[PDB]
Amino acid sequence: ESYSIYVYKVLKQVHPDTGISSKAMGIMNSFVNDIFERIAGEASRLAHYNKRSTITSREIQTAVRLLLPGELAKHAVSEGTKAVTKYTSA
Amino acid sequence: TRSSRAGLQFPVGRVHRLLRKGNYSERVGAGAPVYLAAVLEYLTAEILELAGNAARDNKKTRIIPRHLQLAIRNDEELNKLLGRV
Amino acid sequence: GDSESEIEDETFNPS
Ligand SMILES: [Cl-]
Repeated sequence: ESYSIYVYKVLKQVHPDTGISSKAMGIMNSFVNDIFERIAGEASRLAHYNKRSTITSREIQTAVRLLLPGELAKHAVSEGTKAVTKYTSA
Repeated sequence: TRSSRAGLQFPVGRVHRLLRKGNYSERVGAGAPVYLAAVLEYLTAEILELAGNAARDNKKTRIIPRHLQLAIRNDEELNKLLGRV
Repeated sequence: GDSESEIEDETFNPS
């Protein structure tokens, strides 16, 4: 239904002793959904610009580099590429 | 499980389902939801890190909305990313 | 003075 439990699991890694209120968890869910929609929409247009019928990790990466500022873009690219490399190793 | 193979906590299967259901393209490559789930997880961590720091500076034991607001506004990059949400 | 905050906005409980 939402990302709350996964947000909580990430919270337990970054700040194990810190809780989160129900209202703040609602805001976090709003941020994740908004970022999801922004990247997927941009990857959709890029695949259209490239005359490709499929959204691949190439379009996700390009959307990420163009939508996020500065250091966030660099680290998000590092994290996405690491996940894909682990995933395809398996 | 897809998320475990990618080393992620975020649900790759659901991100895949949401990419397919949203009529973003005709097809979705297997790597696309992995990459995207990884980016969402990282962005979540960065927000919680700074909101968590604000709660601790506030001598508080949990993150509340005011801590998220503080974290976004006082971080140039998160403010650029989310300041319009 | 934190169960007062809990009344206003309850803590997210994963279980
Ligand atoms: Cl792919």
